[PDB]
Amino acid sequence: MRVLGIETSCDETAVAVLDDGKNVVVNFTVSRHHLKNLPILLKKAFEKVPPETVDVVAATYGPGLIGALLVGLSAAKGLAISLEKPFVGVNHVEAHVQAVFLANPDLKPPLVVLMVSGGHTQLMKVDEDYSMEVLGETLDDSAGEAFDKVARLLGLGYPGGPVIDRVAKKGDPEKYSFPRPMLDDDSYNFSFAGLKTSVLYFLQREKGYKVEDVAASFQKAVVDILVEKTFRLARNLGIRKIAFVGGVAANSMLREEVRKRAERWNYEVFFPPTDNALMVAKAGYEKAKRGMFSPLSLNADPNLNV
Amino acid sequence: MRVLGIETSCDETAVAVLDDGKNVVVNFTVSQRHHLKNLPILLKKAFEKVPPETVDVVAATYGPGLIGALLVGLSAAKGLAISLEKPFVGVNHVEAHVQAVFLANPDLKPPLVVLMVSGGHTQLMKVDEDYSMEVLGETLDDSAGEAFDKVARLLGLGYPGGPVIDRVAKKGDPEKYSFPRPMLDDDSYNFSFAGLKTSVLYFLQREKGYKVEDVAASFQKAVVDILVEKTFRLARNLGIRKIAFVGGVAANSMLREEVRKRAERWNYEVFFPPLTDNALMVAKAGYEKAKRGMFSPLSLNADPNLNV
Amino acid sequence: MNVLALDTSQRIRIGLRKGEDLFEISYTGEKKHAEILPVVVKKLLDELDLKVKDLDVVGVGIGPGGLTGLRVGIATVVGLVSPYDIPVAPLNSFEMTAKSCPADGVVLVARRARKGYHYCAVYLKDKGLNPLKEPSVVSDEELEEITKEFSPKIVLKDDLLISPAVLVEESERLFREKKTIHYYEIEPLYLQKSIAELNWE
Amino acid sequence: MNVLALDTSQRIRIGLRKGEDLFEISYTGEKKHAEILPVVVKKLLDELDLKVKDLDVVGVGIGPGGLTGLRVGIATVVGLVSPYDIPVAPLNSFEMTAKSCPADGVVLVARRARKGYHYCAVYLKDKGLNPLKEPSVVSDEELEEITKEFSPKIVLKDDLLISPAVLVEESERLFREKKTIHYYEIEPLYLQKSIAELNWEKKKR
Amino acid sequence: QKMRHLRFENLTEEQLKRLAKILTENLKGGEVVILSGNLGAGKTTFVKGMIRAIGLDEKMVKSPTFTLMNVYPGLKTIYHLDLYRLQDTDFLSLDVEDILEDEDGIMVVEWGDLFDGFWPEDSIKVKIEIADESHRNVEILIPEEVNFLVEKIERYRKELQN
Amino acid sequence: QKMRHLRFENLTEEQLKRLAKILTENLKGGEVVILSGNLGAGKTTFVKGMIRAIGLDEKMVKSPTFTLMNVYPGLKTIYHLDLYRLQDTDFLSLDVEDILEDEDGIMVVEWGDLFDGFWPEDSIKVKIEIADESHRNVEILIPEEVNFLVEKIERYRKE
Ligand SMILES: Nc1ncnc2c1ncn2[C@@H]1O[C@H](COP(=O)(O)CP(=O)(O)OP(=O)(O)O)[C@@H](O)[C@H]1O
Ligand SMILES: Nc1ncnc2c1ncn2[C@@H]1O[C@H](COP(=O)(O)CP(=O)(O)OP(=O)(O)O)[C@@H](O)[C@H]1O
Ligand SMILES: Nc1ncnc2c1ncn2[C@@H]1O[C@H](COP(=O)(O)CP(=O)(O)OP(=O)(O)O)[C@@H](O)[C@H]1O
Ligand SMILES: Nc1ncnc2c1ncn2[C@@H]1O[C@H](COP(=O)(O)CP(=O)(O)OP(=O)(O)O)[C@@H](O)[C@H]1O
Ligand SMILES: [Mg+2]
Ligand SMILES: [Mg+2]
Repeated sequence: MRVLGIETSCDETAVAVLDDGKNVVVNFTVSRHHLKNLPILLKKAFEKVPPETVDVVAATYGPGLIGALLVGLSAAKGLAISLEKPFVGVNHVEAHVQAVFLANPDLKPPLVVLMVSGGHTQLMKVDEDYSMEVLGETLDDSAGEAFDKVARLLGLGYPGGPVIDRVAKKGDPEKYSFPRPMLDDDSYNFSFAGLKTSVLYFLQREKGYKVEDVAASFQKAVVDILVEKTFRLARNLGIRKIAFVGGVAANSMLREEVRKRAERWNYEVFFPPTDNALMVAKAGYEKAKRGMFSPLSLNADPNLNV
Repeated sequence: MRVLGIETSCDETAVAVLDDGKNVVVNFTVSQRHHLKNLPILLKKAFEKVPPETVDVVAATYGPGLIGALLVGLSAAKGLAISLEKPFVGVNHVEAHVQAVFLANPDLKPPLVVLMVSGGHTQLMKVDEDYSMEVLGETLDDSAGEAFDKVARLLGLGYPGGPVIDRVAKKGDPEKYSFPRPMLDDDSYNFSFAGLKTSVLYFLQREKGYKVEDVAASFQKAVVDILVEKTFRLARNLGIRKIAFVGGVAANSMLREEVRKRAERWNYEVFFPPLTDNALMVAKAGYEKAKRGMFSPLSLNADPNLNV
Repeated sequence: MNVLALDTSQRIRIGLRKGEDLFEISYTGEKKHAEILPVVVKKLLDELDLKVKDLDVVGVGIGPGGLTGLRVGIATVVGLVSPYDIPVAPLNSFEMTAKSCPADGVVLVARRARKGYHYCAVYLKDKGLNPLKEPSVVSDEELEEITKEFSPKIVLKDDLLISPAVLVEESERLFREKKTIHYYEIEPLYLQKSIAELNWE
Repeated sequence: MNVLALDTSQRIRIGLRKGEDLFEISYTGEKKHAEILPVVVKKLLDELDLKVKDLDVVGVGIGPGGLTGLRVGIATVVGLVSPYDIPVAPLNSFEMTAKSCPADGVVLVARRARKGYHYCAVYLKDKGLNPLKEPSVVSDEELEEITKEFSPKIVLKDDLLISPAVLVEESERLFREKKTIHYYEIEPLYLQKSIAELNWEKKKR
Repeated sequence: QKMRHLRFENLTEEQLKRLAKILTENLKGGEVVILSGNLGAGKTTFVKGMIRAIGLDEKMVKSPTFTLMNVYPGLKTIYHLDLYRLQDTDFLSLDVEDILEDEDGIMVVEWGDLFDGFWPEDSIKVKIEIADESHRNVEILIPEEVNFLVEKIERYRKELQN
Repeated sequence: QKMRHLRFENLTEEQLKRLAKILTENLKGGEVVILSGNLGAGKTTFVKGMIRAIGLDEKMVKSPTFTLMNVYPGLKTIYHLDLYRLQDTDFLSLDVEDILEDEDGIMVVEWGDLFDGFWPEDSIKVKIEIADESHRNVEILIPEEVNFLVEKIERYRKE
């Protein structure tokens, strides 16, 4: 099942052809302006692969930018029409989650997952039937956002997260005790805007401090509020398999603190090792074999979740 | 199977509703000219008595006839199909005439020969055992009806020509004068009449103190000869002893006699109609096609020269 | 509301409005009216999922046009609405043509007839058209006279262009203003008949 | 020959010519372009029994208009013709608006932009389309100056009319005159670029 | 009502048909041909020779006395009318007028002379008269279409010795 | 033209929200609201207050730092921009330009003090400064709206 995947949700424009969900026959990437780039990429694709061979066309229908998404979505439906093959509109967040089961072949369906990135911070349950709902959600800023903006405040380079990671290694966490904004609540939600400003106030007040000490204490604040809410939910839902997806999942402090908690309480924790063009095709293929195709009347929604 | 039938092929406009067989629920005619003006009125009066939601099939003549006149019934029928969400049947008018032979006599054997003689139609057709039919004989010139009308004119006799010539020939002497039988003794079952018509014209141009009664009868006999020969010849060469007559000129007493005389000799069943109901004829033909589940597409155009 | 409008004066123009959705379809080809009008009406009604009985009003072009075109048209509508007695909105085809033009002002509508005769009308299109000259037959020379008298801004000659959207609006308007008719009251514009009489005189 | 032409600069406008048959479709409704354009193109092609590979050229409106509309438009065409590299006929939206009007003479086409600004061109339609002023962004005042200067017969503003039949004719014309391009060559008319640059100069003055 | 007359005398059936062909194959389209002539003058027979020029069979030419109008769809469209039975003028007013708007379809009207006023002024009149039992006379009235006159006079040479 | 400045000293969080409500419920369609403020100033929490006027939950207002644009479809549509992470100007040129065509929807722009040239001259400017740990100062510039500044000074006078 040769599935053609189009990606115009991310900054890179991408077109991928995948056989049976596991074989890259062709993967083209721009390396932004989707409408200018995509036609070039489709050219290059159709020069190498014969059009007749494509079985299903797939593209992201959200979340993302209304304008960025339409180019891929619109193109895919046209391809679908011209090829006379079915079309699959993929949910980007859903696709990310499914890649956990892709990385780990031997993984039980009932799972809890933390998505912590810039502009994405949520807790979601994966059912046995592989359906999923968002249970926890940030009300203010994302965790990644907090990393980036606090790094700025601290006078540290981009990117916020890895820089704060590295400098915090030389610092003492719990030297200073910043607030954990939503911790000890009857909700699984998150807040980070409060934390961010608290750092700023300390930077305005205090004078003698080490940057290493502030960073590590801010990090440990975040990593506390992530770990608690993640394990609390896993507990109240009786799941002991828990997965960490997203950019800030990279954080060595979080990784350590999760591992510690997952040795005491006997839990399996899964982390990532992303490719964009393929991930669309792979999700497409997966839906194609369940015979679940998208209508041609499908609009893009930029705030797609769950 | 309530089948609504519309007729706008020529002259009088007509609508009828029919059930499974001959179960006339409603039959309206204009006769009691201008199709587009008339048809809505009739459809109104029909839906006043019959609930519209009851009709199962809609059928109308798609030819032959006048392109303009046909289009009115054809188009309206398709619209009725579309609004009622029921199938549509476009009927052949000649096939409808033939069908009504089997309607007029319920116990009639399928394998049948039929002469159709009217103004604007003169043919011989074979009906098969499965009721399919082809035209085997056909006029190349004028119809027998035309010959009758135009010759009656030449004699200065009121319309229509057939009845007049019929009546006046009863007092006249057939084969007083001997006009040609144009197509007789051919290999073919085809007819010509234009040669006969002009012949009469020449005789009247080479005038005498002839009786009109004589000319009429002598012309009539000429026609009834060529009609009898080719009809019986076929029925023979096809091995059918059931033969039916349809059309206006089928009312000709001279033809009736001469057919009956020749069909006493050979044990042959001859069927004439009675000395009409054009709406029902369409409905019947529709129902018939409906039963075999042969329905007409909505892209169906009217062709004036429909036959067979 | 739900409106079906159609004019068959020249080409096949069909407008259909179902609530918030307005579709326009036109055809120009070799295929005759009878073989193409019903086919489209059927599919368009299927696609918008609406039975004829769900229609509020049906507009039909009756105004000066090709006889066999108008006949196919009016008949079609008669068939559609007869089972339900749906309000019919008679549309003047020449008026629909003028109203279909974007620009405003003095507009001449002129279609060819047999051997140097014309169907002709001219209007003023400020907000809605006001008729300067009522539709009637004219000679080749009488048209030219009418042309220079009125000095028209827009001249719609031979290839008359009707937007089905216009047809829908007009129907809606005619329904509102209680000027709709039954299907058994339709009177076409038979402008052709005159030509014979005017030649003699 | 077989031609599909579409413009989504405002409303959805589709012309389709199959040999001797021309079909036009327009859509005005609350549904978004992305919800309706592919659905119709699919249905029309099915009904006429026409594979896309059977098309001889595909016209696409590119000219000044709504960004979302033009994007759904262009991208749809990119998808349709990419598997078969079908010649693309780029269609200036305004020019199609002008040509869509019956009358001849001096024509002004205008479309509102950011408040206090307008997209604007003026053409002479007398014999063919002769460009008097090329499409560009103008201030509310500068439009009135242009109107006065050119004294136009026809004014087309805000609610434009595009005849799908005109879209086809032009594609055929462009095909004849060897003026079609590849799907990877399309360059839209983004007039929304100019407007930001003019605001700066006149905001300072 | 005087225009260019082309007299022919003692034409056999096939000579008359061949003339019909030579007239019609030289028509441009959208012209009316009025056939005058008494009963059995040879009008329908002339339309038999007219159909040769639209590459159809003569067999499908039949008197439209009852059918009112026959339409022969060939290399052109021939509208064969027969106004012998006509009683309602409206048919001319509506149905026949509509057809006259067609620019490239030939119309030939058996017994056209009955409604003399109705026809276009530029109509081709064809009068037929019965010379004898097997021979007929034809005259063709053509106004200003000097093109066709050339081709028709050429026929004269083929009839020179008859 | 020169806007009437309306200063506000030491507002609480809820007072700041209430102001945002007052402003936005009181404007008509097609207005641009430039939010100036440094990190930690209630730029985004102002928009919380704003969404109250379009009868939506505050909960759905979230930082667009990464999402770039949030649209809240309510009694009026709010376009919430955050130019913090903008890399490509063409988003302003094309996408944002296309929104400014909307004649009955509100646009509020976090960090709209960047690219001064772009915004329409009659834009509503809103500046927020940190007073203390729980108080903020805001000065609102509004150009020549007889009805607007009157309704705003009412709450200024309601101190
Ligand atoms: N090692 C690390 N430790 C902590 N934070 C890290 C990190 N590596 C990256 N991050 C943070 O993760 C964020 C970027 O995450 P990515 O998932 O790579 C893109 P994103 O913008 O978050 O995607 P999204 O749109 O799906 O949310 C930044 O805020 C960055 O500072
Ligand atoms: N007694 C009679 N003898 C001879 N011919 C007669 C006749 N009565 C009627 N006719 C002829 O019958 C013809 C009229 O037939 P009708 O039945 O009235 C309609 P039609 O011509 O049969 O139509 P159709 O062939 O389209 O079905 C005329 O040609 C008339 O001369
Ligand atoms: N020289 C000749 N040219 C044409 N027809 C001739 C002829 N000599 C004899 N005929 C015969 O004369 C007859 C011509 O009659 P038709 O043309 O069929 C009827 P019509 O003349 O059209 O008048 P109608 O309207 O009364 O039917 C045929 O039988 C034909 O064979
Ligand atoms: N008077 C006040 N007004 C607004 N927020 C106040 C406040 N006093 C305290 N706060 C707190 O300050 C924080 C404001 O966070 P945000 O609204 O995210 C600032 P922002 O300017 O939008 O951030 P950004 O610069 O990262 O875009 C909240 O945690 C809020 O509770
Ligand atoms: Mg004859
Ligand atoms: Mg913010």
